[PDB]
Amino acid sequence: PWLNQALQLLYGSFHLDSPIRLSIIDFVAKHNEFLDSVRSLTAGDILNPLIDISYQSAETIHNAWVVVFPVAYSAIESRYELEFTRALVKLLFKDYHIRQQDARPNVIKSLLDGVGKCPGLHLPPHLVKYLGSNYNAWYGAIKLLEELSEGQGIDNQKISDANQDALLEVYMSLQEDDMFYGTWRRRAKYFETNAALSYEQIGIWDKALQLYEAAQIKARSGVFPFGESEYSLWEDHWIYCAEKLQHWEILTELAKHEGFTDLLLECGWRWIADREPLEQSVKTVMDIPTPRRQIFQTFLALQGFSQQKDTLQDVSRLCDEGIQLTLRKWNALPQRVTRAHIGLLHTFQQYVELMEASQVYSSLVQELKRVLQAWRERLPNVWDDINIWNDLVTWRQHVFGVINRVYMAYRGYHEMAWVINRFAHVARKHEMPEVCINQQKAEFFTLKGMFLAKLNAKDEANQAFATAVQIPKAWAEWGFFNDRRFKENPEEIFHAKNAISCYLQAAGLGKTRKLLCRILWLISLDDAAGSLAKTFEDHPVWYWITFVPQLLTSLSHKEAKIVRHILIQIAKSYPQSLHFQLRTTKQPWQDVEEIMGILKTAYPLLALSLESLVDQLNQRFGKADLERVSLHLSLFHHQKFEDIEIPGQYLLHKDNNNHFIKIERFLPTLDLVRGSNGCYKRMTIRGNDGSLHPFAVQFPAARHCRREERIFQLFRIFDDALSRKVQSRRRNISLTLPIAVPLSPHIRILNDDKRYTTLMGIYEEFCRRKPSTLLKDYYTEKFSNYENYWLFRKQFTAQYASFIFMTYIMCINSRQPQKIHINEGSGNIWTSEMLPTFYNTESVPFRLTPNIQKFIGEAGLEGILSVYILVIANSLSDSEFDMEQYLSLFVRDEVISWFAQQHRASAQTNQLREIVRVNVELLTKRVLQLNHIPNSQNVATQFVLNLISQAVNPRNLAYTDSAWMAYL
Amino acid sequence: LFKLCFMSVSLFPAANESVILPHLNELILKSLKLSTTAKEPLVYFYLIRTLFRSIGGGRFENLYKEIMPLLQVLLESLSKLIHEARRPQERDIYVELCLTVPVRLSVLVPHLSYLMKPLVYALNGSQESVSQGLRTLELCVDNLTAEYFDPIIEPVIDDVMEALSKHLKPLPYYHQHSHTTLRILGKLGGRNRTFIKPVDNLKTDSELFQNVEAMFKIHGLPNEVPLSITPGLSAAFSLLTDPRPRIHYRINSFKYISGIFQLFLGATQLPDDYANRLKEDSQMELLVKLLESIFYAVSLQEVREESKALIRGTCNHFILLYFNKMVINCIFDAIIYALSSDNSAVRSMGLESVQLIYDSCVELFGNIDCALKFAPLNVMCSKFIHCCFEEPYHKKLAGCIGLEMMLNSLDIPMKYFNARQLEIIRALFYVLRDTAPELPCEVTNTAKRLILNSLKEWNKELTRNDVFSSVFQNLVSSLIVDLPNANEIVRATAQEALRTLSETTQVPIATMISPCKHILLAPIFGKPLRALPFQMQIGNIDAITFCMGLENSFLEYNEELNRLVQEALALKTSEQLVRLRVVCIQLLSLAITKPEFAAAQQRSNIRVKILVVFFKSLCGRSIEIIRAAHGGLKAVIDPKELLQNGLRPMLMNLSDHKKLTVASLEALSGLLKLKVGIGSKLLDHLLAWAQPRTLQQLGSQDLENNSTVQIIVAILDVFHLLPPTAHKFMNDLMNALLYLENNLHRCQYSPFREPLAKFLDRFPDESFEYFFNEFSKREITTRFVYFVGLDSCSSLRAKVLESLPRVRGLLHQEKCVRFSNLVDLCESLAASDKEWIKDKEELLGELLDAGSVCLTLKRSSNVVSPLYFQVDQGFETLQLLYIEYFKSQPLGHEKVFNFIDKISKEGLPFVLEFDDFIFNEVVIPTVQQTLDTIIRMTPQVSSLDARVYLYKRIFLPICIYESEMHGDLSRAWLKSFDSDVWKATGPLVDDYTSTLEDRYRLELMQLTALLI
Amino acid sequence: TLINQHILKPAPPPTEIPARLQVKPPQPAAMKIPNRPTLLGGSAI
Repeated sequence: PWLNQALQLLYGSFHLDSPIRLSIIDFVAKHNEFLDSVRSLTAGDILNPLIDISYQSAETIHNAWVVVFPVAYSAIESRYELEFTRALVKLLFKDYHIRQQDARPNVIKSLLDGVGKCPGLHLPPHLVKYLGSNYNAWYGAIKLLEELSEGQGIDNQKISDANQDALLEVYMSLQEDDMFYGTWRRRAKYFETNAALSYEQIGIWDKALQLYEAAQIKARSGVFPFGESEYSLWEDHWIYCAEKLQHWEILTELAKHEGFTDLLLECGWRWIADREPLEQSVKTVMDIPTPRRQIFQTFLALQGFSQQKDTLQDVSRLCDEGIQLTLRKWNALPQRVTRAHIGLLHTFQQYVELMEASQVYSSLVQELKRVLQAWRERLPNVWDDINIWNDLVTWRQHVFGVINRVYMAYRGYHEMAWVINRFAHVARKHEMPEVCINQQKAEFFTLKGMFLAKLNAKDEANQAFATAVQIPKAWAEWGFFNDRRFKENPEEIFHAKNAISCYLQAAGLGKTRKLLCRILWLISLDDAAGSLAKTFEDHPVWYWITFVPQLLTSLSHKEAKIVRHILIQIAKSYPQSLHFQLRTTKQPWQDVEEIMGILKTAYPLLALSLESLVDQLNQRFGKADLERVSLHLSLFHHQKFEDIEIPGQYLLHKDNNNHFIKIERFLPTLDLVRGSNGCYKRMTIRGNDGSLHPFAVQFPAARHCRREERIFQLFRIFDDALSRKVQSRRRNISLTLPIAVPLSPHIRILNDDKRYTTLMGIYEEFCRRKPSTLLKDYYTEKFSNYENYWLFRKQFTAQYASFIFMTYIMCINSRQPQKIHINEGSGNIWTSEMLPTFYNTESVPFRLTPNIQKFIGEAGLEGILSVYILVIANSLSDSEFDMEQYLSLFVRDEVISWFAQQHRASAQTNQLREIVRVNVELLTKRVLQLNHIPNSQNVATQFVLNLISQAVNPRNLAYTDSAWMAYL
Repeated sequence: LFKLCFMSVSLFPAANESVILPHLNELILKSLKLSTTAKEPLVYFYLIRTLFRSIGGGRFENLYKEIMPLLQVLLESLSKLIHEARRPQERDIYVELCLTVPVRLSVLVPHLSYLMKPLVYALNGSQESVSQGLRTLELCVDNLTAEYFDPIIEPVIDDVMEALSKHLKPLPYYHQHSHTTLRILGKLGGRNRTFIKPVDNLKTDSELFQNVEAMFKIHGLPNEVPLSITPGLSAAFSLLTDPRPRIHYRINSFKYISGIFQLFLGATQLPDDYANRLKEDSQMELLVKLLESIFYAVSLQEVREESKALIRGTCNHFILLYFNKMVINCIFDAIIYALSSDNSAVRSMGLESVQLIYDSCVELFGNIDCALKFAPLNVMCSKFIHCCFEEPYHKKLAGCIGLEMMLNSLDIPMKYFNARQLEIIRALFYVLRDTAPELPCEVTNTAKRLILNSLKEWNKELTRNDVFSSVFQNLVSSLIVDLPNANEIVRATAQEALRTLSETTQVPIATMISPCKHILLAPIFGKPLRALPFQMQIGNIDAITFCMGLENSFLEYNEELNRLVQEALALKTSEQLVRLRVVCIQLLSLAITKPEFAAAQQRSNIRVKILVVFFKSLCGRSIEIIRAAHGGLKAVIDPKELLQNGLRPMLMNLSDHKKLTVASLEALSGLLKLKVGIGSKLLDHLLAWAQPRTLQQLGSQDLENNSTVQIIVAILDVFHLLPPTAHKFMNDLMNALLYLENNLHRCQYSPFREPLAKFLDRFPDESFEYFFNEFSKREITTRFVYFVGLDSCSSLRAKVLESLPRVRGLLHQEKCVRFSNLVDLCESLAASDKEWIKDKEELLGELLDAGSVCLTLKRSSNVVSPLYFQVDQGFETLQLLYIEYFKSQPLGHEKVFNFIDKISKEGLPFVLEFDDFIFNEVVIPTVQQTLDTIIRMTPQVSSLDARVYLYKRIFLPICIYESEMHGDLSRAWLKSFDSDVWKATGPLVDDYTSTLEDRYRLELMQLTALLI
Repeated sequence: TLINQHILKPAPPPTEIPARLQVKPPQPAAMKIPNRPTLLGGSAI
């Protein structure tokens, strides 16, 4: 790196001067001689060892260039910056062949990251895109291509449009599409392409391609000028969606005419007979090689070895020199593994099954079955992509094909039928039930039973479900028809007694929570007869333990005999799941002593060791020591009986109870931190794996604490269904609300640590250092090294939409800035004290104050925050009745609290079925309405843009509350 | 030598396998057990590494299923707490034992989990044990299933794929690792990108990243511009602590580091009149990293004269801040790494800096009492106290080393160290608790001795029983509620301290714990048993077997669990299971042996049950469970139908079956400690093994490693403890010995030469009365002179020394004249004590006369070779002990008497023993005396003139050493020399005839040519 | 279980530096969607 000699030339200009500063009678005279007359440091012995250090490490030269070159450029005066820029641009064009460093923090990375630290020079944007992509420092290039775009305007349209094209193929190269599709529709001018871009990042590719062919006919003697770019979007994303939709015969004849790699790609994989036209057409394009083109070169060398045309050894050399090119494309990418790497992780599986099929049909002209099963399991995820799922079926089909052709007690493969059926199932799992359709007796009766269930055929579906049960899901579907019958018939329908005993017949026979939420509500449906209790004793133990705070309330009410029967099951089997919850309730209260007595006879040691942990937390409760005030807990883990699990693990899923982290020891630091409520006492538990788990006991717990556990419980039901789908797991939108286990009627603990500084704590941090753009100022001086700053912002705005959905749906009241916790190392945002009531009280629809709206970026506000709020709703509306099924038993414990709220009594017991059926009908008509309108004329969202346009309106913002802090 | 031995079994999948195979179970476990108590513990881990490398793809390794869960939890518990001793990556030796255990992955490898955190240490920071780390990762991807292996790696899946991605690099990097990693990330297909998540470790401007701004002055920019003077601080820390780069970069890294450090130090505003004042957040973790590299620079040569120069500066600087803040701490966190470091130079500078924070603090204020009210001397107490409660092992070592100097420099006000009495000891019990047994014991050895020596130090002042109200009894009530628990080093020292606590301030130990003894018992009685698993069930007994060792405590109602005990006796985890029953013996053995309690229980059938179960345990399946059970029966000796019932299972094991294991043999030997027909029975027991077709098949196998020999020697051990009758088993037992050596073809040594000797210790008179009769025979008397020379026959040597001259009479009364046997007898007991030789002289010439008789018959060419090596090695043994007599007296005229007595044999006396003994009489007015005696004895011309010539090696080397180390003949004999040889007459040397006499006359000519 | 292949020997294949440039801002920007499979190593200026 010649920046080492460029530093010493720049270091010679340093005036190496003697003052360097930052900005009993005998003893005091001895030191005063030392600390000032011997301190006296000149500038020489700082910079002179810095030379001798920088000759060893190549990172010091990068770290010292970025701090001295903006000091150097700030003395290049006026009338010489244009002379400087052209003399710098000429240097970056001076190829030293490939300017062949291509190594760690090299000259180009350290020169381009030193430009962005000094404002005033504005290097050309297609040179920044070339230097950033070819050598390294992608994020040193997005620092420059966003500085030119945002902020000031460059006062030239042709420098502003060439910047945006240089930006949009940086985002395409790093495979973030949400910033790609949000920069385009911020830019594009037609209406037919702002609709088709947004129907395509959602993922329905039938209304995407129609709005592209209806975009080009707006042109072609249309009056509109349409630009040079936005015409490379029409003719290239017509052919993107037409190969996502798998229309491979239409774009055969299209690529016959132009003639390039698109002809080699579709006609090739969608080779023994047409090898000679394919082989010579490869070698016209095999020069300038890429990781894709070597797979075509290797595979026809493999199916020439199958016919004996090509020797084996050549496939080993062709796989060896091809992998070393795949290595060079991995090394050109950034360090952190993102979605930009997933295209290379599928290349890896091609190369492993290309050196594996080179021995499956080498010893062909009982090993084949092992290879077959390994292959039947080595498949990508169900959410991965419909193209790179299809690029695996093609390969596998070709391979099994040769084996079948050569094998000419059952010799039949029938494995090409498996990879098609596995692909046909994931093709419906994505979207668009047209790609799947073009490729064991009770299931046919269940299909006819569901067909009669769609219409009004009660006896036909009952006879079909009896025909299906006489030959699984139909054992619960017949009662689901009876559940549909009981809601349709009057309040004296007896088929629900034949239904709650029906779903429990196969309840032991994963998704057991979707029927346990239906069971635990119709038992409370005014059962004065109670005949279903005998039906409950006709014939699933884990999956109740999430419903524990609902169960421990129903003991005081009716059905107390059968709800005792399902808590005696749990505490005999899982003692830690229930001991903290039954201790919070302390026969209105007398039957649980038998439950407590069952908890103490069985497992006598576990109930004894657990209460020794509770009372030591109960008695006592910048850094302090646990040794002085809680010395029993330092001596706890010596006398700690067998095992104690870390609390707050049974609230979540992980339904097998095997890998739960147990308590190892307590760290001796009580990191009390002046919080917003006051101060609390954050402890720290060390786990089995070395993972430290900082908890936080809070001393009081107001009367909402037995209600906000039910609010977080509801999104323990949505969050796993949010992770199961395709357009929601592709983007990893975890609702991130925290665990909070209660230990007592007054004391509950919950998981929080350092770097959870709330939004108001940012605000007093700024006034302590003493407008808009305050998040943009705090998070840039904190996050230097722009790779960290760009990733933290992108994870902030992607998590802010998960804050908007839970605030809009099941409407939360005025969110002050001290009620919203933001992580400082990850960006995960969650709210405390979620209290819904569920009508419009006095609100702007959500909080989007312009100290956030500047930090969002006004191009992730279109590409992330507006579509993540949609894609949450687009799954929760249509997973399995998430807006209908679960939401019954989570409002019948709200409306019984509302009657205790507005006065002391409670009424409308027979009408209580109708107060639930109304306030669930609002919550099913608050999710469903902001989903996409099924016609093709709207952009794609158009209601979440309707609400964002309301929440940023300065009329509707200042008209509301004044302690809401609607300026920050 | 272990490298030479373990590579032999890799050379032979053969008979060279079963000889090493049983030893390596001991050689591993005794290398773990020695590494916690050694001076350099790393050689015990180099040993197992050459054991694991020298085998691979081996035979079965079937003895590794039992030591594996204790070898992993030893290695994973000190791969955390080890940070590069000299600088050798000694954490990279623990991983290479952890990853290369030589077993099969199928059943043994499951439970490997322990291997996931050392997996990422091998991939990330290594160089060619990366290839070891990738090899085990490839094995566990394709063999295992995704439903089992995926939940294992979830804590470190996000950390293994950062270290796997540093290996994908092109052909300048390896083609070996970069192609292996691509196969691992492909062979799992969709599980590659199932971990790809939003990141969490965004580095938010850490401590060495801290842009500190020094104001510079440059020529273009006409102002005082600030720049970050830390772009190389990341490369300064990593260069100063590596021995691999050159010294010039390492010295420059210090000038950088001290260059930034002096800018923080001198920037603080000093006081205007500090003498008049005397009469009246992210920096503070950067400075600790800065001041620590200053402390490490002491360990560097040619710069420690400069790094010490400001270490003494900054410790002086940080006390005047607090003495100016009395109207209103990075050195202490920097001291505790100097105390806990490795090199002796940096450790001593930690010890010099803790003095200078006191030796200057006495210089400043003077009054030490007011220099403890608010001084920084008070806060380095609670820094050393608190860091004993730390997680890591090395910070516990700082608070134990820092405290033991803080009690030997603050010695003067010990009244301060009585208000902090309980807070120190509770901090010093805690370091005994959460320290692993496999860590080295230097943190616990300085913690055991510090509780012991301090309570002898600041508790030599308490008066009497009246002042025991609250303060001292709360100290006693702390170290008696920590009596019943596991981790016996906190259980043994709770008794060692409480003994010396009550040694001084002389109070009975039962009366000391008396007002709180009922508080201890109540947990230990409440839950009796069947809870509190087997680590606790040794602790519940241990508080009670100590409590009944008092003068009186709890004379009633221990019988609620005394049943409970007998039945736990009556029925690794197998290690603690035999450790469980070995302590229930000691509780039961102290139940009966103590008086005034056995008469109290004797109304409801208690002692009987104890005795009966103590039996049935005598035939147990272990060895050490019998030894403590043997101690219980030997303590209750101070019934008969139960003795016949006990002898019924004993005689059933003693049946003539030739299948008695060694466990029943030592139990039989323990039985005779507390008729004579078994001697007739046990001789025919061994003779089943002692047929020659069971020993000729042995032939040349080693005897100590063999298993059929251990049954033979354990049979021979029982004869030490026979009935005390005058045993006729003297002749046939020794005839069983001589028969057992000839069929083994093994002379001069055998492992069953030792238990034959302890029998001879029992009968000294019957032994020698057997040996003295058959004394002329050679092959049995050779075993005698080994038995006398053994140190275990202390009673046999007293017999042969008192009855010495009766075997001398054998030599006066023809091929069986065994001169040769008597020489090795007298040599064997002269090596016993060097005091026996000083008085025997008529013995020693009587040996040499009859030896010279034997060298007349042996000098005869009538037969071919009569030179028997018993006779000639008799003389080479006689002569080296005849010199052992000479260096006990100072007389220089006895050595010239050995000469004429050996004239018929060997000419000049034997080399390597006497030519270096004349050379210590040659090398003072006694050197003049020896030359008087030579001219006296030499005119005995009948002394065979090759002895007369032989003084050429004893006369002239005196003078040519005197005339070389002194000037020229500076030091009697000359008056006597000239008397006879220069007045000599005709018959002697003054004639003239060419004979061999002229070889003597050259001793006379070459002496006179030296006198002139 | 499965039996695996092995790496042969240090065999050196170097790449070369081609010449063209591209501007086009759509996601495919070539023949298909991903880019690191369809981008030419290191290009010349």
